[PDB]
Amino acid sequence: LDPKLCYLLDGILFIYGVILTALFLRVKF
Amino acid sequence: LDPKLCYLLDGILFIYGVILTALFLRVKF
Amino acid sequence: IKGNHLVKVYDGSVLLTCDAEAKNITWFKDGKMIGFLTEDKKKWNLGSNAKDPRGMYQCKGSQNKSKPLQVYYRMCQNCIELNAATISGFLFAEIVSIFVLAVGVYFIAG
Amino acid sequence: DIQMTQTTSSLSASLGDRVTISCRASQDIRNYLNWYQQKPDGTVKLLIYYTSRLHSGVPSKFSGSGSGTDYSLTISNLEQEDIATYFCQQGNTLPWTFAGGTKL
Amino acid sequence: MDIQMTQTTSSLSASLGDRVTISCRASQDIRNYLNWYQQKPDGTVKLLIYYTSRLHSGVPSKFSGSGSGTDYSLTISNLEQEDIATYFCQQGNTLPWTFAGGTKLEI
Amino acid sequence: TLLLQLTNTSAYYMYLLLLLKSVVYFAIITCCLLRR
Amino acid sequence: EVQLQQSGPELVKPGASMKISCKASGYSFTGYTMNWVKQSHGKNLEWMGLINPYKGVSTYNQKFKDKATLTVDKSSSTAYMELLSLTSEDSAVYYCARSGYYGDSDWYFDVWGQGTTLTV
Amino acid sequence: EVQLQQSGPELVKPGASMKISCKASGYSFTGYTMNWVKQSHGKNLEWMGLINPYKGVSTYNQKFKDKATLTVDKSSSTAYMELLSLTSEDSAVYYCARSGYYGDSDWYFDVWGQGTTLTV
Amino acid sequence: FKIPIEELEDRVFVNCNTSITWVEGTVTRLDLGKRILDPRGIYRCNTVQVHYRMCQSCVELDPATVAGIIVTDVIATLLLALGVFCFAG
Amino acid sequence: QTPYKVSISGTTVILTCPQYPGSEILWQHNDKNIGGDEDDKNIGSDEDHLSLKEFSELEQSGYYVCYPRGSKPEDANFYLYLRARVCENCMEMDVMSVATIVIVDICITGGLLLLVYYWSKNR
Amino acid sequence: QTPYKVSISGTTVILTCPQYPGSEILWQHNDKNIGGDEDDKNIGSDEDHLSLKEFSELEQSGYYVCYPRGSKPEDANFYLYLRARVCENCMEMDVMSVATIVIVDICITGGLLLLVYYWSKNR
Amino acid sequence: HTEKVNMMSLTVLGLRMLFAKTVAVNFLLTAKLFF
Ligand SMILES: CC(C)CCC[C@@H](C)[C@H]1CC[C@H]2[C@@H]3CC=C4C[C@@H](O)CC[C@]4(C)[C@H]3CC[C@]12C
Repeated sequence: LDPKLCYLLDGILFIYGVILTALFLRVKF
Repeated sequence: LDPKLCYLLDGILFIYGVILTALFLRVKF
Repeated sequence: IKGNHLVKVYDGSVLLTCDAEAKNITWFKDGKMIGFLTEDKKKWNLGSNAKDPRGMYQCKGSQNKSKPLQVYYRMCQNCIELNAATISGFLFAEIVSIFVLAVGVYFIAG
Repeated sequence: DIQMTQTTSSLSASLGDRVTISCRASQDIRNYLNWYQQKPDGTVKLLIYYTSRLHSGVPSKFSGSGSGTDYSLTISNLEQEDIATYFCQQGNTLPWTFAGGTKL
Repeated sequence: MDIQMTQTTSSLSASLGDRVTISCRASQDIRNYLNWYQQKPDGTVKLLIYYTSRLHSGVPSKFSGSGSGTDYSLTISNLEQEDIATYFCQQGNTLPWTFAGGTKLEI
Repeated sequence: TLLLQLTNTSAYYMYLLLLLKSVVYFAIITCCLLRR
Repeated sequence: EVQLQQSGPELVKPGASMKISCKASGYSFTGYTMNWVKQSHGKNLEWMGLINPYKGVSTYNQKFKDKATLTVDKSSSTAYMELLSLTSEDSAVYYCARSGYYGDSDWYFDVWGQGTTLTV
Repeated sequence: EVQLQQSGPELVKPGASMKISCKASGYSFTGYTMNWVKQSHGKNLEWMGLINPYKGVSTYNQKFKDKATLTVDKSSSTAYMELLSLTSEDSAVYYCARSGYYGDSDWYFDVWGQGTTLTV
Repeated sequence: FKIPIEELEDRVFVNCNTSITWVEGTVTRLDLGKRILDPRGIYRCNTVQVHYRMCQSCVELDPATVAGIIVTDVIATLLLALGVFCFAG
Repeated sequence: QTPYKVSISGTTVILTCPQYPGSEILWQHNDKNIGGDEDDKNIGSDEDHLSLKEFSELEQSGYYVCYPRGSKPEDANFYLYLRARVCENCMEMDVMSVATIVIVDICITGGLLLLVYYWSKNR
Repeated sequence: QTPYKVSISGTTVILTCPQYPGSEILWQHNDKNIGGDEDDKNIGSDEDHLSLKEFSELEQSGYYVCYPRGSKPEDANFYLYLRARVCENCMEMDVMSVATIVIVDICITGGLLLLVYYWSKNR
Repeated sequence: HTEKVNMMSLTVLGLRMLFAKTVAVNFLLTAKLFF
């Protein structure tokens, strides 16, 4: 069982990606 | 196939996060 | 039972019985003395089936030594699948990882 | 602690007679009673248990009967070794309360 | 190494309606592995008892046998004009499966 | 549930291979940092 | 043959502590619960209590919790009673009574002892 | 029904090579072993060997290992014996006998052929 | 009396001679759902305290691997701290 | 009327009988006497803790009832039914516990990185 | 008494019986005879092998014994109990193959990083 | 069976957590080497 731990670490990396995306869009302007 | 597509999503999240934070640290040179 | 065929096989662990007197059963393995057990438990266990128990087992009781029963388990628990999706994902991860490390070392010369 | 008194405290029994030993309890004990043979020199042994069963080594002349409160022992062909006292022992509730018994 | 399997009696004298036995002694213990073939005068043979305990499919029930170890025998009664034959035994343990000399009935 | 185990033990070696590559990349970046 | 042997008269001063052993032979001592029954006044039996031999745990009559304490010696295969504050009333005969270990056979006493007449 | 017909009696000269067939009918021929048995002098039966129709692997008698050769044409449901280097000792009846395929039932010859009086 | 537990079609349901009177725990014949959801509770038929641990969220963690990943995660975070130690030093 | 706390721990089951305080408590499995001195030493009824070393899901399982010393097994009307597929060095955890441990790990990673960053800022 | 060497690849198992040389070798399975003409053409046979193509999980798993032609099934000198798992293209990643894969990939990574370092320094 | 499949899933997740940590440490070391 447990195939959703992968989605948990993918959510962690997606949080990392979006908090870099917000910073990149902020400092890009 | 669900864990395998989850690992594909993991790989593209790694590459997207790495490239985006490489650009974001390119800004702060 | 017929002609010294005493060692039989019956729950992840493998249950390995012997057909002898229920006083003292000695379990040999690989042509040497490996075990010697007491009464009321003639179902000597080597491990779970996932830990691939294999080799020649033979018991010795009141009668003559039993002829060897060679268990051969290949319950894998370590077998990867060589399907097109898995080998394609491995090749993708290999090429991407070596390329990312190459970008890491291309930008190091200064 | 249910009091266990016999209706017949003392009786006269002839040799070679079939005499019952009446035992009674204050409450119903669900047939949980044993009878005990105490030779007057001091040595005592289990005669029967659960009012119906028979111990190993006990002679077949001893057997009990009764349900509820009034319990009896059946003893046939009394011998000189059979001349002793007998105790009905309640084995229902703590503590196990014995009885006064009857001499023979 | 082959089992020299022989029969004690080669020509047996009998009569119609008689119950008579046929002996066949083995050189070694062959653990209840025998057969009982009969040979017609024209040469046509067939199996009657196999494993010495069970009967062949389609055999008459008058054929029977027993024995174990090295001494084995056939039990046959009510001999007819159809039952006059020569009776054989064979071993089953070790290759080759060796026959015997055969016991021929006499009327 | 067998194919899920096959994917899991393929990933357990894929990510361990990625770990070996990242360890040797850590070795070369440590060598160049000592050079730095 | 299962045998239960005790001590002799065991002359003990009044008001002191008295010991009465009960040796177990012919069987495994820890496998069978040994009760303790006292012959009161030479005519009436009553139950003092029992002791588990395998674990040492004892259960007493509620009247006679303070009369004696039951201990066992697994090495010696003997059961002990330690009478506390014995009086002239408490001078009696004490039987050690084996029984079955579990709750289906701990209520009938299969083999008894000779009984030690604790006289003063 | 199941019945096996063989070739006719052939007056084969000594030193030549003979070929006797035996058809198999009424049953699946490739699933039952064919045993070849020689009746020497009209009295003593001798077992020469068996040929498995399916695999083609044949096990012979130790005496008749070289004096006999068994072949099977599975398409025509036949069993052949190429007797080689014939002698006047080989002037005997040569049955072919069906046993079972497997070791629990290949030791009894269920049905037998007519018999080729291979006269030398 | 000796109130039984029935495991039929991978499901647990209590069967009595009279009505079941539940008092506490997870809820003639009273169903409890499947046995894989691990039912517990006291069911007094006018009594059993049932318990199930047919573990399906069950992990066989060996100490070697879970110790290795911990002792390498700790050193990985230590080297990450060494990486952030070079942020301003 | 407390329930029997079943303490599964690896390949070991610990049943408890806290219903009767102080009294010596015996155990019975499927109306067969167990606990204390038996054929197998894998089971020991120490105090109220009926330890079951190397628990088998088929032969050491089923009905369990505790009764105090001086009380009949047939007197008790409060049984337990045990089924427990035990397993060697084998915890049981849901997805929420794994989420908890990964959240704790990433939080202490960040809290140690900030601490090291500030101790590097100071010196 | 040479052990029955077994070569499993994919979903087919090839049971070799290294003893009984030269003679015809038959086979037996759960005290039932296979290795010849039967209803299923999946379970083949050979001069030394019993190739169970499309090997089932449990429908074809049991006691597999070879015996020579003439010898009885219980007269065989050896037994084997086979219970294996099959796939479509599974390979057993044992410690030798895993170590070889790891050392090949680490040498590949070292060589590629050295070459990339060389041509990055050159430009 | 499943009790080992779940442990395999947890050790894959632990290896991936440690992979994210080692990617982070390689990224930070390379960036500070360039700085
Ligand atoms: C993840 C590990 C395995 C490999 C790391 C590779 C990537 C992430 C590294 C390698 C070289 C790095 C770059 C090197 C040089 C520059 C230009 C400078 O103005 C700012 C940072 C920037 C843009 C770096 C960002 C991150 C970077 C692209």
